[PDB]
Amino acid sequence: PVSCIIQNDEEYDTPALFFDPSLNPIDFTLPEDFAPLLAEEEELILPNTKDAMSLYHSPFPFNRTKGKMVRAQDVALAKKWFLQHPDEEYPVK
Amino acid sequence: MVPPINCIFNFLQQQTPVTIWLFEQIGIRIKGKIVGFDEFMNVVIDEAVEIPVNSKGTPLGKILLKGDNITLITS
Amino acid sequence: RAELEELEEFEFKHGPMSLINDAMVTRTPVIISLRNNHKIIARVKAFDRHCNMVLENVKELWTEKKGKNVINRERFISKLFLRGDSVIVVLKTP
Amino acid sequence: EHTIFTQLKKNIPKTRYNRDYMLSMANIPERIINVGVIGPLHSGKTSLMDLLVIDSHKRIPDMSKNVELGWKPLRYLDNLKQEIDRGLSIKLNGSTLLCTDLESKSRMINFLDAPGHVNFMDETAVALAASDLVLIVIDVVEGVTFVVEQLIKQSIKNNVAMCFVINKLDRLILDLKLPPMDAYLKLNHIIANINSFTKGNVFSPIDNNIIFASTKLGFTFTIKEFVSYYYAHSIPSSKIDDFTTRLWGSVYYHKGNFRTKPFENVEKYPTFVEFILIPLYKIFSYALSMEKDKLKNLLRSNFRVNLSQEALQYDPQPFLKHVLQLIFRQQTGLVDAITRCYQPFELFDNKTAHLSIPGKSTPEGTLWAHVLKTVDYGGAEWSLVRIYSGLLKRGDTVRILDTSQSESREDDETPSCEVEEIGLLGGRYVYPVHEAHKGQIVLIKGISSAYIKSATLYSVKSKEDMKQLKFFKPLDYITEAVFKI
Amino acid sequence: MKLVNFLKKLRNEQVTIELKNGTTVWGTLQSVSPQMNAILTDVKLTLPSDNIASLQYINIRGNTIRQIILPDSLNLDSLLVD
Amino acid sequence: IQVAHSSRLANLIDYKLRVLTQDGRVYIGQLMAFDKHMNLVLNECIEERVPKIKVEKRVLGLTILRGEQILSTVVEDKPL
Amino acid sequence: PVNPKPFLKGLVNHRVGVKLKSTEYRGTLVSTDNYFNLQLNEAEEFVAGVSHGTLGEIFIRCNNVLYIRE
Amino acid sequence: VSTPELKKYMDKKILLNINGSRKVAGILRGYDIFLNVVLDDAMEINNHQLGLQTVIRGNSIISLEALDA
Amino acid sequence: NGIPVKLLNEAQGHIVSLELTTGATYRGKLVESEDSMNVQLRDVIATEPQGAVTHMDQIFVRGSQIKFIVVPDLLKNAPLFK
RNA sequence: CAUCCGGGUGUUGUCUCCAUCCAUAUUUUUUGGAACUUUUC
Ligand SMILES: Nc1nc2c(ncn2[C@@H]2O[C@H](COP(=O)(O)OP(=O)(O)OP(=O)(O)O)[C@@H](O)[C@H]2O)c(=O)[nH]1
Repeated sequence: PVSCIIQNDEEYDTPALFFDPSLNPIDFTLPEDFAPLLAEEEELILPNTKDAMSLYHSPFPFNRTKGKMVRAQDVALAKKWFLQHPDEEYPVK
Repeated sequence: MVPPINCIFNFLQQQTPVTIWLFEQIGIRIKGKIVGFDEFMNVVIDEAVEIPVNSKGTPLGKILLKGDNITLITS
Repeated sequence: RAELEELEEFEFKHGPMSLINDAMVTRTPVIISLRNNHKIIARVKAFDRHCNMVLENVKELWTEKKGKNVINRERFISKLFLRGDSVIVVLKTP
Repeated sequence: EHTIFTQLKKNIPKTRYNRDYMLSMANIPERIINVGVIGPLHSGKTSLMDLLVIDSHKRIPDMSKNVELGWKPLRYLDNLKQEIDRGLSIKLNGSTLLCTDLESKSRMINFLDAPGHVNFMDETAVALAASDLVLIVIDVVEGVTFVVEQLIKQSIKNNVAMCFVINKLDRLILDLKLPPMDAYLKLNHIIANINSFTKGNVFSPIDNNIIFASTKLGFTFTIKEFVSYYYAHSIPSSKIDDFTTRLWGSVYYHKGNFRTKPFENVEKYPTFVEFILIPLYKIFSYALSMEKDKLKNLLRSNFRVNLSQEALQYDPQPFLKHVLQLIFRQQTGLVDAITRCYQPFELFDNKTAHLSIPGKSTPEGTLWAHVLKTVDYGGAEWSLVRIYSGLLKRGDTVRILDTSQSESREDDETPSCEVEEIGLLGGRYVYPVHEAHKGQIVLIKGISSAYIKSATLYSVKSKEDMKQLKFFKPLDYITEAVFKI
Repeated sequence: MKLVNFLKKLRNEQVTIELKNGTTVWGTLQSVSPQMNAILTDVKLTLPSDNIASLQYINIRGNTIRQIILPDSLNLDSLLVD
Repeated sequence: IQVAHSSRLANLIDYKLRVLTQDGRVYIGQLMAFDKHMNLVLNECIEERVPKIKVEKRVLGLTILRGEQILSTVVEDKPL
Repeated sequence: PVNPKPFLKGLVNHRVGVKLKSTEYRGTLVSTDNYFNLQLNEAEEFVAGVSHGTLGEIFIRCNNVLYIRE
Repeated sequence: VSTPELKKYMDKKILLNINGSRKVAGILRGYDIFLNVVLDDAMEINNHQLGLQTVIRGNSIISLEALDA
Repeated sequence: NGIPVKLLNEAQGHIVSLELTTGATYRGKLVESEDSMNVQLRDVIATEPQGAVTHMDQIFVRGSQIKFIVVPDLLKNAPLFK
């Protein structure tokens, strides 16, 4: 789909929901006490929800909060490096 | 479309020969001129005349005939 | 709801449901005409919007009669609930 | 090797809704509507269909524990092995399933998934010769693009009722991270954009021409159908017609009183942002960040929803999907907005005029059906047909005519073949049926050798009708070949 | 205010009931609706000069019931309290 | 004839029901569904009428029955 | 200009007669309401134009009413 | 709450079967949520027309059977 | 909302039978129904209370004056009730 | 075609720790237009 995903990594104290610099700029009454259904809980952003929204986009292991165990040699740490491109500066070596 | 309320209003404005039929009562009819209007079918109708139906004429004064027992209007 | 009730009460006190209320307060003997030809002479106990009534010292009057015949019958009942659509005209004999 | 298909009757997924009751609906012509779904790439069309089926059927053998849970979308319509590997839709595949609107009336509906890739526009047109109304699935992020403009033009042009779906709403909150305000502006900028192309008409969430959905997390809500669950459990019965239309579009709210006033008082959010989006975000944000204590009660106290102890432990995505689907029930919002948008007396007579001679002569008087495409369902070739009159049956002998012939329009006009079998198109499977009726799209085995591409199918006992029955045109395909090998 | 409430309060009473069509109905009121729909048990239907017909359970509608003949002993004032 | 000691109509769903109406007809059948206004869905409905002598009988089938016309309902038998 | 309710209001403390769903009545109007229930004094019961009895103080229920007249 | 869908019958002559075993005819001009009918006048069923246009109350209607198809 | 109403709505299309307060049975394709049982029907026969029958095209009936409606027995099966 | 380092689920045994749903009456439902009298059978 051509991912548009956006997160800013610098200030953790920026909120979770913000309009990124990158984005293009874009007779009768009801009874009182009637309000939205979740209006009772005041803030829709939470201290964790920034991180949680970040985790929600991650490679395999992290996006899950449950799982089984693997042997220590069934974990491939350097396999992810050579599947993605080498970049450039590196010598032929 | 011409609603019933609108029609009633028009009739009232006019002041014309209105001939009302009674609900669940064949033998009798009313004949007068519409003066009043209500949210329901009820109205006041001055110079009314009770009529025995052809299976003559009878004396009658000013009357409000109640909305529930109305059937027909014409004006 | 309470406000509405209060308003209703006020209306009753003022308008055509005042007399009945007064009668109830006094608890005098009263007669009621009814859709089915039943003259209900009785003591009123309860009263509402619908003109339903709780009745004591109840004495109905009608006529069981298959034509041509002339009989006048009436029965005493101790306590009796009544429905309002039945009621045509209530009256108070002083 | 070719396809992933179910070839044994005992393994067909059992249907909760009781198929034989569906077969009863086939007789009444007004009861059924044939609706194809069209749109650009990866808008969720096939994964939209995948919602209706799993809600319809009780157990499906092709569900892995992985596609059931969340992570991988099941794709029922993408039967072909190429489409699975190619990651794409090639050939159109539908399903016939009954679903109730919000009023609880149960209608039988025939879906056709169109492939969305531009090069397959062959089968978007083959979907506009069948679909009575169409769903046009739009991405919120990608906006309404040029290939969207041409789809609505082809629909306006072909006499087909339009209903829009704005899909992939997680990609707004989760990917872009737009605040609740910035989201509603863009829901306008799209909906405001959609109307311009549609000449002499307006769509809007309130009229229920527009549906909000995210198919990955599996929810579809229409602002009517959202209120009927929750906000209609609060305020009296007489104000709902008044409320809903007071929900979308610039109206604000203070306490109990809708006031179009600039934004005055103190707080400002439009009525849509406050009563829909913000309680939508709070569903997201809490189903991720909040504890399972706090959240378990807030679903009971507000949405009247209860999470089982299994649900309390999943994973962030599979749980979020379980919260949304448990809030937004089996989908009557789509089935509703489809039902009320199709007026057959403004359309069905005009559409057949565009597909053939306008007439009309030979009223009734004949079995008259339109052969669309020759579609490959596993191990056999079928013909996908639509019936505009009469009743097909197994064993009948019917006259068939190509649309290469109908350019022209007694003996010698006659090819003839039996109609050997008639199934209902089920995605993975095909369900056998003895007869068909006006309006429903089925699959016949045994017609295929008599034509190529489009065809007309008629059976008549009258020579007068024989003169007066109208033949279909060569079907339109929105593209021309131009690329030579 | 409401006679409905009073009716509700009257529970488990063996009572006669009289209809718009005059049918006398001897039964134990197990319950009554907010709209006067009487639910009787141990019921006995008699007409006003012909033979009797008894039944176990009868749910009579509110619009039909003209007069519910109350029990012998009953404290009315108390009942009438909210 | 025997029957349970219910509180309401709703709790005795799907029981075979005798039903009287203002016109004097007697509808008999299993209550499939009730209403706010006492309208009744009856599974296998039989209208039984009495001309002014002996029971005339008509089998109807699945019937929606309006509560206005309903007088009173009685239990004819147990379930099944 | 003249609606019914205001007419009714005006006609309080004045003679009125009522027909029913039938028997004619005749008495002085005490008061009225929105529902059109009546309360009268010096009620005389015109049984088809025959004053059968003089009841006096009465209260007529609205739904049995047919028409009002002087 | 919902409007009686009589837009099919608009501007067509209808047999309004009315209370007390009576009838009315006439072309349909309008209606409301209570099913009152406004119609351009016709006879009472040998036969005799009264009025230029007529208004029938909602309660009174047994049936409104279409004369025209 | 009323389940009988729902049932009636569902029966749309099908050949329902329909008696009134008058006692004049009809039988026809149910065209349209509303919350108030304001039924329309097509291709409809019309029996008089006395006996005689009369064919007629597109009858409308107001639920107030309707007594009882017979729906076809296929609707028993599914899927309104559960 | 195999070997080898490993794996899931189920049943049983054994071992350790602990423990015996609106609220209300003026046209579509529940505030009824019901009753009385008579003929035939
Ligand atoms: N982030 C996000 N992704 C989604 C959502 N819905 C669908 N997708 C993804 O976008 C792609 C679209 O799914 P499909 O249904 O196969 O797309 P399509 O509509 O079938 O595209 P065609 O090839 O034209 O048929 C899939 O790869 C899904 O994983 C959503 O709501 N949010």
